[PDB]
Amino acid sequence: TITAMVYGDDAVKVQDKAASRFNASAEAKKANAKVKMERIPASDYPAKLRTAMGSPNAPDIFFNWGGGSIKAYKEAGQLVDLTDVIKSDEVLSTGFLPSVVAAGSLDGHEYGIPMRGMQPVLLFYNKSVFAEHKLTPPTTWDQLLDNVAKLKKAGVTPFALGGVEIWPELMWLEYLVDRIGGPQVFDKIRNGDASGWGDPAVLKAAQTVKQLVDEGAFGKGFSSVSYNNGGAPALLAKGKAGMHLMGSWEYSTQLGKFPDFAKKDLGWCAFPSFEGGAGDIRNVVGNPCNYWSVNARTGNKDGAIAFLRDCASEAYTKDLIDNGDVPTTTIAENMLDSSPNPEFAKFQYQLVQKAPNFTLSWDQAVDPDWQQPMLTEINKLFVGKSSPEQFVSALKGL
Amino acid sequence: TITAMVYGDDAVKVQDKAASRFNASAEAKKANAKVKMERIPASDYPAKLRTAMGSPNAPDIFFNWGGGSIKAYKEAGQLVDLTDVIKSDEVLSTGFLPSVVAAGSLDGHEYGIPMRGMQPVLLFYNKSVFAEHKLTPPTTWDQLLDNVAKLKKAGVTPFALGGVEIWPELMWLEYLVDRIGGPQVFDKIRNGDASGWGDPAVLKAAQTVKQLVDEGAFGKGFSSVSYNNGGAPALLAKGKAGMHLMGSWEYSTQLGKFPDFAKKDLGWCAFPSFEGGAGDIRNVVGNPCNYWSVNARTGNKDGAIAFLRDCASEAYTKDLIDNGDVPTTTIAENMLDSSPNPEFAKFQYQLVQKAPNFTLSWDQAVDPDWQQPMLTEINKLFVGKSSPEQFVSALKGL
Ligand SMILES: O[C@@H]1[C@@H](O)[C@H](O[C@@H]2CO[C@@H](O)[C@H](O)[C@H]2O)OC[C@H]1O
Ligand SMILES: O[C@@H]1[C@@H](O)[C@H](O[C@@H]2CO[C@@H](O)[C@H](O)[C@H]2O)OC[C@H]1O
Repeated sequence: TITAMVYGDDAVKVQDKAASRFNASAEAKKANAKVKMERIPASDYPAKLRTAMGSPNAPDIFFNWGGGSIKAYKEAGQLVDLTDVIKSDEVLSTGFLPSVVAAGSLDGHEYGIPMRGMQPVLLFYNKSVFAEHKLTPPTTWDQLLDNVAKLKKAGVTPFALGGVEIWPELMWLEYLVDRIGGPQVFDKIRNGDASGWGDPAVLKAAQTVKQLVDEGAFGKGFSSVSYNNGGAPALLAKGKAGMHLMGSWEYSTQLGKFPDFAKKDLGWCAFPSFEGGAGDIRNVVGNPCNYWSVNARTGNKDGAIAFLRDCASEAYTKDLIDNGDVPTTTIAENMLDSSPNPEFAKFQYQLVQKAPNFTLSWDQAVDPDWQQPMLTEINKLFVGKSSPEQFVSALKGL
Repeated sequence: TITAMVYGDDAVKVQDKAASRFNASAEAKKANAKVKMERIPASDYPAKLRTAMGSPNAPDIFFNWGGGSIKAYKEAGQLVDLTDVIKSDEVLSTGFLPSVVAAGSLDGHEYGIPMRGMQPVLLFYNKSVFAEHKLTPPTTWDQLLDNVAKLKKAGVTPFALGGVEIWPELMWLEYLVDRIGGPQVFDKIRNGDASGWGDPAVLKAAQTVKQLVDEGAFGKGFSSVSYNNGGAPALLAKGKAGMHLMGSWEYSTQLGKFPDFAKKDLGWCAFPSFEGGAGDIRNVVGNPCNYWSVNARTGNKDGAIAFLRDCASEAYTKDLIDNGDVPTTTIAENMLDSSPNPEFAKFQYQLVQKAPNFTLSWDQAVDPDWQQPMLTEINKLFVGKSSPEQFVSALKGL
């Protein structure tokens, strides 16, 4: 039994389908192995995984985002270096976009096999709401503000926001810092320099966020709305909100929970430009993918590799596409017209392919011991407990 | 039953004696436990420990230096947080100097039990050589360079130096940066800002090292001379070198290897002051102690804790003292009269108690993913492959 610890949101249905398919397979018989999904709820996944990895019953494979989400496990000797496994296995070697495999590497060694869709953060919107108020998707920050003022007036919350998890608030900072100051601002911080939080682009992003909040862009009480229980996506699908800045898994989430809305009334656009900003507007922030990594303590390394091969298969790729995701397998590009929404799938594939920079979600990119302290300070910014200068000063002390 | 992975230099005799004592004690049968030392050679200890921690046979407790030597294991969920264990257990609670327990801590949580001596780096010297050439230990850098010239004139290598391991070279940089720029210089770097390598004090120290190498202060073969096999201590004991900059375990090393020399002819002094420097001249660098940490996977935590209480005992304290170490147990200071050299033991105790700052060895203090590449660059500086400027630029690139 290969245990696979996985992030248990609605998307886990794809991995459930894969465990079933693999378990019934001849490659499985061959390695005398079955996979068992250990589903861990989204809301406390990083802590639960850490506890499990220190336990006698640590998972044989586990779900991650690369970067800071594996750096400690790797430094602690807990991971199998997959570089040679991937190189010598024909299916693994040619199975994924090389850029996505690189995003699951550390120090030039590959530690992840891609296992969900590419996940850039996009601006989604309700096309009904817009049509009713003669709004158009904003190509600039000033137009985004115009849209906020009109929705406010019309009694519609401009943006849905899952304040509870705090990382949905972080998304605003991520795009703002990149648009304003380009990718080198966060690169410096991610590499460990806390002084880097002193960059003027960070302060400008933090002030811009405060203005949005103070001026009602997220309404009142977003700090009590959750993304993970479906609350924030439902605000959008019911036309209680006009827009929603979210990882591209939002489309899948909408399709499964509100299919009528997702089919007819869900729109999308890139995060807008910001006047005077130095960042290339083609840059994206989010998650290049999610990855399986393999525990160095595992007793059936070959069984686990066998299951990992399935991640490159036509059947796995089709299951992702049918879910609303755009997979990172080499065969996916040629299969996008099979998507529930081929225009969206194609918009999303090319947005990522054209991006000069793809910045990993900050709470997954920073060193693990910064992840929570950082989200704590972001929440204090959003609820107005910290001024933008206090926010900067707190982070400089990490 | 409890495996203990330990750094296997000559000092490991004290831990073998502890295992013998514990395994024969009533406390060990009470806790249903025995301990087995898994001795790992000094030269590749951090790598072998990392491989073992990722193995199905990971040790129940293991030797470390605190700081970066545990940061990854802690972040990876591999350690028991000892804070409450320590607080609840009378013997552990009052058994150690609180400053030493703090230096086994991360993020305010205690992960280490002290288990060797306090280990400031000191300048040792051969008193027979110094008497023959009418030298006195240097209190300033100018006196040190006068001593360098006179010892060269006498045909004696001025400093023994174990170039092979590289960290004995690092000691020179550590005290030179601290004396020149103060502890703030390395604090900046340790906390993860690689641009901190650009501080003028780093370049000045690197320049200073180069000058020492170029003028023959370490003679010509030092890159092939080992500390861990005894080669560097032997050069001092035999009077082939006049001085040796080393962690205070050098006293114990000498007493074990060259007892007549250690009894009669070994001198010690603090690292000298430095003209033009800004660092507090009392500051020290080295290891506050070594620690046991406990694997979060351990099946018999109570057996492990019973062995850890021995580290606070009078017997373990006396075994350290008799070895030539100065223990960090609360019972130790009034027992230093039992030391093979009470004068030195007291000197060392006071030097550490008076130091405004005690910087952890850099290769143990920095994040584990910087440790070997930093040592690689220190080596290139000492053997002349990198100029001071190239050394600074390479380290900036970490
Ligand atoms: O920390 C945050 C992650 O929790 C978030 O994770 C994504 C949530 O949706 C799942 O369907 C995706 O697989 C998963 O990657 O990404 C944002 C990050 O800030
Ligand atoms: O990385 C280096 C360590 O290997 C060195 O460790 C000391 C060696 O002597 C042993 O007797 C001590 O217990 C141990 O701490 O410390 C210096 C550091 O740079």
